[PDB]
Amino acid sequence: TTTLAFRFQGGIIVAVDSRATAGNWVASQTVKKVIEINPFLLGTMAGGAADCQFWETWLGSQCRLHELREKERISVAAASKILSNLVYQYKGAGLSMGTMICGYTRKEGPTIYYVDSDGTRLKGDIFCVGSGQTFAYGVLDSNYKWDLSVEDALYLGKRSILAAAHRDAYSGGSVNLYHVTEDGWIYHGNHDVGELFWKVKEEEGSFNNVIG
Amino acid sequence: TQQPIVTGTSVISMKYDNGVIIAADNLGSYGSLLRFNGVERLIPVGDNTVVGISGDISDMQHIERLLKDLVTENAYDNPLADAEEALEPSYIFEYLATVMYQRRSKMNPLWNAIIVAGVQSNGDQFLRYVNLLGVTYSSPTLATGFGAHMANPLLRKVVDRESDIPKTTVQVAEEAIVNAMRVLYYRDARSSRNFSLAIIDKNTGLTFKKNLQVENMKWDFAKDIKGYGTQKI
Amino acid sequence: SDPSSINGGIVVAMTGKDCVAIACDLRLGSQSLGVSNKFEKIFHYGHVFLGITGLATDVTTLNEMFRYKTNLYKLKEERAIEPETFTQLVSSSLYERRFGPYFVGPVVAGINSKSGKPFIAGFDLIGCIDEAKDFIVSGTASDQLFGMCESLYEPNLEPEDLFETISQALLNAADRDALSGWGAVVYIIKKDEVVKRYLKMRQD
Amino acid sequence: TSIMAVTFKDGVILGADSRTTTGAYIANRVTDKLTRVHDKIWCCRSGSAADTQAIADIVQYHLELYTSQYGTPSTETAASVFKELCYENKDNLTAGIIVAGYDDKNKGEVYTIPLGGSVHKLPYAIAGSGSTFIYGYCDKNFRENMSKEETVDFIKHSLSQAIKWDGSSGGVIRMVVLTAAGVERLIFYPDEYEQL
Amino acid sequence: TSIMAVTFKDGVILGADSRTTTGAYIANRVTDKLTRVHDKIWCCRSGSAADTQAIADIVQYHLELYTSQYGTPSTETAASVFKELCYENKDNLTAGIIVAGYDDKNKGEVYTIPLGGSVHKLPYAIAGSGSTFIYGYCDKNFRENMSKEETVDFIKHSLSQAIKWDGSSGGVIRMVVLTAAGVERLIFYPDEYEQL
Amino acid sequence: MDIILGIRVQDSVILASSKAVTRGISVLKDSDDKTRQLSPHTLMSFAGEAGDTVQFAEYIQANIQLYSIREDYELSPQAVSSFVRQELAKSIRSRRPYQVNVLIGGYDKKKNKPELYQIDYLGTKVELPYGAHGYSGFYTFSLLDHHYRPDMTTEEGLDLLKLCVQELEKRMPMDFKGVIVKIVDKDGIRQVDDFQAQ
Amino acid sequence: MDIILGIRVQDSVILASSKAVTRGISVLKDSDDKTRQLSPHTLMSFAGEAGDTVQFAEYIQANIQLYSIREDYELSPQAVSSFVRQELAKSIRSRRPYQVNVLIGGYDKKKNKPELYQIDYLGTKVELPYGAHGYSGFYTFSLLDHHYRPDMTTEEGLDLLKLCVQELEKRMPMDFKGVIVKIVDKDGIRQVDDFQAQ
Amino acid sequence: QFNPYGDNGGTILGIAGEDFAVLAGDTRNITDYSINSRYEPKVFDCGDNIVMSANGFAADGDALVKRFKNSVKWYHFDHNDKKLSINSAARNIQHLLYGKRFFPYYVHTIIAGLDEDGKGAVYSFDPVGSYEREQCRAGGAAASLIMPFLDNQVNFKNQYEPGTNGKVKKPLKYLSVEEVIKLVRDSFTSATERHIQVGDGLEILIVTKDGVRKEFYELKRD
Amino acid sequence: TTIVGVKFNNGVVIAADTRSTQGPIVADKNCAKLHRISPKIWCAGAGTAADTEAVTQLIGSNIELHSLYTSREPRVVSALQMLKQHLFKYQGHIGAYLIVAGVDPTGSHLFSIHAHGSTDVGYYLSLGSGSLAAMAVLESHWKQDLTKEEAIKLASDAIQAGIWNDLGSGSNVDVCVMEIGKDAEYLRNYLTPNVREEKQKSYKFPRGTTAVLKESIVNICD
Ligand SMILES: *C(=O)[C@]1([C@@H](O)[C@@H]2C=CCCC2)NC(=O)[C@H](CCF)[C@]1(C)O
Ligand SMILES: *C(=O)[C@]1([C@@H](O)[C@@H]2C=CCCC2)NC(=O)[C@H](CCF)[C@]1(C)O
Ligand SMILES: *C(=O)[C@]1([C@@H](O)[C@@H]2C=CCCC2)NC(=O)[C@H](CCF)[C@]1(C)O
Ligand SMILES: *C(=O)[C@]1([C@@H](O)[C@@H]2C=CCCC2)NC(=O)[C@H](CCF)[C@]1(C)O
Repeated sequence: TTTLAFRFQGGIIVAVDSRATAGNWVASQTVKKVIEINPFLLGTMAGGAADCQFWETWLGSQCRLHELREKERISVAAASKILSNLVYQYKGAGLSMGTMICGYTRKEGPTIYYVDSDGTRLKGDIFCVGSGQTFAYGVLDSNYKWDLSVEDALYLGKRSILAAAHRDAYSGGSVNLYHVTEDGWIYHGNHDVGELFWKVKEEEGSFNNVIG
Repeated sequence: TQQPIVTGTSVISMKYDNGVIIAADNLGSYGSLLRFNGVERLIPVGDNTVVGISGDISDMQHIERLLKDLVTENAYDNPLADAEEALEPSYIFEYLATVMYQRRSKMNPLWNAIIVAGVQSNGDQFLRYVNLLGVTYSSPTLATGFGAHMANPLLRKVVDRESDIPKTTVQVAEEAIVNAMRVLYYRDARSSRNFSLAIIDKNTGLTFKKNLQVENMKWDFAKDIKGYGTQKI
Repeated sequence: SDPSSINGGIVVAMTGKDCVAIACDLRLGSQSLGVSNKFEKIFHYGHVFLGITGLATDVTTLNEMFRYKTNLYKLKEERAIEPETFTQLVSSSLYERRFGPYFVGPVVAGINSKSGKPFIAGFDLIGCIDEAKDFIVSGTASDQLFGMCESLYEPNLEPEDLFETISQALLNAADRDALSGWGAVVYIIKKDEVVKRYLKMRQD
Repeated sequence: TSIMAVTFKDGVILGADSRTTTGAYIANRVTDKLTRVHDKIWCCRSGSAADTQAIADIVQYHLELYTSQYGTPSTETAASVFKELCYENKDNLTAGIIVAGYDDKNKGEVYTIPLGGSVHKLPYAIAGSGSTFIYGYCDKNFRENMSKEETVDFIKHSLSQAIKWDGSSGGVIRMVVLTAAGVERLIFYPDEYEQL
Repeated sequence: TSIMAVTFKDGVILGADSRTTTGAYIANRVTDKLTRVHDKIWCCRSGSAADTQAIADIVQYHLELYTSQYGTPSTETAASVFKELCYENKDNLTAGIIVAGYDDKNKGEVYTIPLGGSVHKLPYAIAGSGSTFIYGYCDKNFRENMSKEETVDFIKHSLSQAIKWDGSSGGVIRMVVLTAAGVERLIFYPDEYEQL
Repeated sequence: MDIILGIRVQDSVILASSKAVTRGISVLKDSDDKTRQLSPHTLMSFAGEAGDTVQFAEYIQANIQLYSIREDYELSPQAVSSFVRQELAKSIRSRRPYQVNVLIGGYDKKKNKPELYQIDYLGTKVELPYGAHGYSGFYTFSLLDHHYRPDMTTEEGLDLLKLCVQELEKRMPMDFKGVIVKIVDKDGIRQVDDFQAQ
Repeated sequence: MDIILGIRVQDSVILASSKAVTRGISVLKDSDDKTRQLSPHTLMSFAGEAGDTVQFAEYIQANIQLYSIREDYELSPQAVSSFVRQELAKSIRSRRPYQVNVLIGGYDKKKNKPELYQIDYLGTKVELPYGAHGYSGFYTFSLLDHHYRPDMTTEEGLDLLKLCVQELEKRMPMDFKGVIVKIVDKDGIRQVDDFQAQ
Repeated sequence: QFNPYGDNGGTILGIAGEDFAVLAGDTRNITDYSINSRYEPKVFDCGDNIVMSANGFAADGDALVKRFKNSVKWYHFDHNDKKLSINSAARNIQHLLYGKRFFPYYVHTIIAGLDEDGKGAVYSFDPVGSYEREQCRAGGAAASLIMPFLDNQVNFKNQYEPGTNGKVKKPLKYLSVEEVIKLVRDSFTSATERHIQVGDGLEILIVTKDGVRKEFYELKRD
Repeated sequence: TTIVGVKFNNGVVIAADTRSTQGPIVADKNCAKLHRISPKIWCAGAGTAADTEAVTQLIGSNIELHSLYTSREPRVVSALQMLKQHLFKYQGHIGAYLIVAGVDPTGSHLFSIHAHGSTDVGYYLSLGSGSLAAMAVLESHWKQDLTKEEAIKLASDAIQAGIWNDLGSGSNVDVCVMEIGKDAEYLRNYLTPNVREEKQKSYKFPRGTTAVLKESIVNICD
């Protein structure tokens, strides 16, 4: 698994791979690793599929309930702490989750919180979670600029996942893109890594060590 | 979680054209000690069902009590307890299956393997198995423990699939079962020569036979076997 | 821990009309880390082909061993070794290490130069021989390969047809295995000639 | 397993069940646990079938070479060879062996060699898992200098009880009679000994 | 431990050795393993001394309350109370108990309750580590409807054998006779039973 | 583990190796050179078990220098890597295996081309454009996969390595105290004494 | 573990805490502030188990702010440290103990003196001139034992800490990504935004 | 020590067609190297045009199916006989499974039916409730033998247009129920050849706007 | 695995199934478990395949050499003694479980050997996971003084009991008859009751379907 999220001038980019494996068995090449909490909030899933899917969907329900109660959009800080505190109640039971809670509110602006099953909750600008994380970090760390264009930012995120999909045996299948704006997130497609790799290799000139 | 102490071995059964047959020896083992010999492991319930039990004997006795209570209870405020509202073999099984799975789910199982044999009110044959794990299944022939390995192959040579049921008579069927009981006495080190057998026929009803014995055994050829290879005398 | 799941890789051999094919992926990894996309698992001594899956260090060692043995064989016999004979050599060489085996899954493919008969065989890590008439699979995606072969395969396929079959079996099996892929090569073998083709596949 | 050896007036008789198991499965129901190591020196085997066979085969070999050089070996000498093998290799063997032989000067003799490799000369001996159940019975019913018929009866009744309570014992009861008259093989079937 | 209960013509007799160990040490050599739960319903205890004492004490309590409300309990009812306690608490108990009582309508009765908590009604029963050695002997020498003298002899001979082979059994042999005539306590010393 | 990186450019091979030597709770040295010259045009870097590491390196060094004297010739990089792979392949099945991973960077004066070989303690050998041992590859391969070009100059290679080391210094939990860099080409082996800020 | 240092000088208490947050193989953050203000003149630093760390700190923060509102008064540093010690002493014998170590630095406005308290997850509390949790003390205590003086100025304290951090950066195997420093005195709590090169 | 789990073997297959869907499974039930039954249905019609199978540990599989059927029953009771849509059933099953997150139903479950647009649908679940809507999914023992095949023959993976130099992918024309049934049967006969736990019989349940229909085929019995 | 031996009036017959497995996967659907030690001494093997084969060939080699040295026909008891002493020495590490039979100058013989080195003699025997299904048949139909034809039938049925009821056994039945005065007759695939039905579809791909990157001729001639 490789998932990433980063903050920039245009909001937030969220990119994930779509592979599921149990040992050496590729269970699927088309899994969703992004949960649309609600029209304004996205969550990434790394670790346990069931744990992330279940609690991130439940988070959505808590967020909605908050908005009905307070007649106001929930903050990313508050949304992420609901998940964090829930997960913390289960500490030691065996939950397995590495996640990013992403939103863009008027009050906070673009915000990303890393939340895991250890009970860790970190606010940050860039995060990568999964067995492919180190690969994505290399690409992200050397090309990231706060002043990136929504177009370039989207490409950077897609490229970083591609890097990981290539080197990490547990990452691959396709890439799913998202752009988070204050008015909500925008889906930016599903890109099969198979086709994406060759295209990027040619157009970019990278992956020279691979015969094409 | 526990561990079986006094145990009963195989329970074999099969269905023929008009009913089902089920048998089980009368032994209650204690490890390698063949401790008790007057143990009845076939439990008749009413006159259309027989429950054969293998595994822990203390748990079997417990199941016995559960079964007697079912009968008592079913009779309560039931003017049709001996007619339209009498216990069906399928009700008895569903009940036991429920208990077995609940007990394994609480990590405190009834250490048994059970076969419920009987005839439904509409005449249909009923044969289904349930064990300590709550696992259940049906087949023209059913056997637990050792009998699963040695009896099923023999009984299946008679009824290999559904269509063979209507072609099988009580005589043929009872013969198979009796032969299987003898085989088990030859190769199962926890078996007994004495056993009980029960027939549940949609016409003749429930026939329960006690004190049967394995007969017609071949041992003479043993005199011809000496040494373990090169020895001549 | 499991020596046969450290580096990854697969190999598959098939028989066809007066021909045989043997194929393999090109991956060499370190658990989840891909390391090389040019690690071929097919070798040949004269007209006999040997594919080896499993622990890479042993794949390399075994190849060097059999090159060494078939070279001496040729110098004494004054003829190149045949598929049938080589299979016996592979078998006894593996059993010789019965209690400290090479962690590999060899596969032999070739045509007997005198009878023209197509030949393929598989081995377990201690030499047990499997002489199949249809196909032989080996590697971290051998289950997937069995599924692919048992369906896609049919007798007496012509070289050009067997090529498509062997390739589709290899490729689709590899894409369901995290430790296989990163390229693939297929060998089409006939009495007179042998063609080697590199396939295009996903690189993730 | 249930095996025993009993000395009597005219010599000695060896007896045993015929069951070999692998768990609760009866791998062989007509096993011959009475093995010849010399014309009038036999043994009863219990424990590992592989180990006792290997031991016996070696003893037979040793006594054959002994005979070629120094004539017929004494039963005591045979028990010493078994002992040597069982004691010196105690860490890797699981063998409970009873040695019984007929000598003209010594008549019948019985030596039991249990797990550790120790040797014990006795009027009679029982061994095997089934023997635990007949210690009381045998201790009450054994008498020295019994007749052939009496001894065959003692052994038949004892083993039938061992076979009755022990699931590791069963099949037929085999006996070997060793006297000056020679070697006699006896066998008793279930139908007979079960109703004793 | 070696304990047994035997029904006969006039009722039933319970018997037992008097040894309690803690390893190879004899903690008590004059133990009384025959315990009264009611006037004519007693039990033989084996396994844990602490567990069997606690079980018995509770059974006695239950039968005392039973008596106050519904009169004298049947031996079957006493065995049911033991059973309930032993089965429902099988995970935390180590108790091998034999229940024996005298009824006027039923005469003598014996129920054995082994480790699992199962119940078994028998003409007679043996239990305890020492019992393994007398399965054969008892099976051969038991007869139904024996006389008081014969039964006392059967039990005395059986237990003397159990005591002989089992290091966990020893001391004196105690017996309790239950008949319409009442309750009788018997004791036999080593010097007597050892030379049987 | 330590940092062991290798990059083969157009006319040379560059090896970067961490300088720290840590033992438990303390960093004992910060100028350690985890390399041995096997021959004028062949360099070997290494990482692994505390004592095995140098003992193995020097043992190989001794054997190659002995071959050089006996034959008055310099074995090709490919030949040297095969010798090393076989030593490690014997070692893995011996009583106590050498727990050492290596990178062999050499300039083949006959072919006039640089060569990089990666071999682990099991005797697993592979020839690559760039390689690493340990966790190093996890942080740097995505960068190399991207910027690598077969016609790179030594200078471009050094810049690409610098980028890798910077990623390593940002994301890796351990302080490996920088790296020592060495270049191997047609003129031999030389050390870039200025990488502490290149 | 992380770096948690404390030094009590003449009129203030200074707390230095590492900025790195590492999870396995990657350093996830390098600007983490391992501190919580409990009251205007009381600061608490902390290190330990991943989630327990912050959950505990904030729980204490909540309780002290609640006390402040209810009583419209600020508990003395000694009182706050006693409350914290008792919470940890209960926790150690609970189902799942808080694995958190802390330093409480506060300025007692009544006594007009700074105070430093060190308390581990077992509820072991001690008052010191300077302290630390984890391995930090092993490298820095010899320096503090030497240069420490009760009349030191805040400025001298910062210089002594700087020396400690430099020793930590030289001998410690992990890259803790520098420290964030905070001063607590009669005027409250303030952060030294300039220690990246002071 | 007591092990609350067992493995009854078996393999199941779910394929969604444009306006239909199938859920197949062999009828062999096993324990170790013994056959418990050559015919023990494993795919069930749960009402509301939904078929389901929970393969793996049979006791857990039965409990789940039974629990879900009872769930459909109460759905009707509590929501004026409203029909339970395939997507709602899926979410429901997720909760049933996640409810035992710390003592899981040791099964791989799959349901098939038609979505609210009449299109064929399949949902496959994790033993603990993770789920995804998919085109086709094999579950159980031979799953690893079947999926590769399906990727190739259903989604035409790795297949290109002859002569295009692998530059043009083979067009994804979609299959009919007849063509799908063939792939299912070939999948199982192939699985039956290489997996000792697959065999005896193949029972398929077909879902269309007209309801649920069943087909049965024998499989090798060795 | 199911292997059996059955003595008849003038000889002995052995049979075996042809399934070979790696875990739950069938690695070989038609392996041969019948090995020749010498022309008239054949062996049926169960357990670790490489071991049954290797041990059978080793002793067979030494038996041939012994035959040449003594100018006599090999005796079954010799193969048995050599096999058991070899297996005993390896304390069960050579997983060979064999049924050795044959005719020699002293008559016809039937024995079994277990991995640890213990041997047994009988008129009928069987080893392997299918052992119990087979033995049930043998304990039910065996009788003394069987004809060559009856023996072949009994042995053959015993193997089938395994193919059908044991998941560890399957495919075909191999037989070998060794009669006192004739040549031993090896009947490879005496029974083939598990032929795969014709597939539902042909998966032959249109040429060009696979994408190719590079192509080249391989040099075999030196
Ligand atoms: C990635 O984290 C993994 C994915 O399978 C799951 C599946 C769906 C969404 C959450 C992430 N998780 C894993 O356990 C697996 C192997 C890790 F070694 C994965 C492919 O990396
Ligand atoms: C008896 O000791 C046992 C026999 O199988 C062997 C077989 C042949 C002669 C020597 C004795 N040995 C056993 O291990 C077995 C089970 C014991 F629990 C046996 C039946 O008792
Ligand atoms: C007999 O069972 C034992 C007796 O000590 C107790 C004591 C009093 C009455 C109940 C039985 N129980 C033992 O544990 C002990 C050692 C067994 F190895 C005993 C002597 O056999
Ligand atoms: C039978 O014994 C087994 C066979 O695979 C081998 C193969 C060829 C001839 C020798 C026997 N052995 C096994 O280990 C395997 C599974 C056992 F559970 C087998 C099918 O039963």
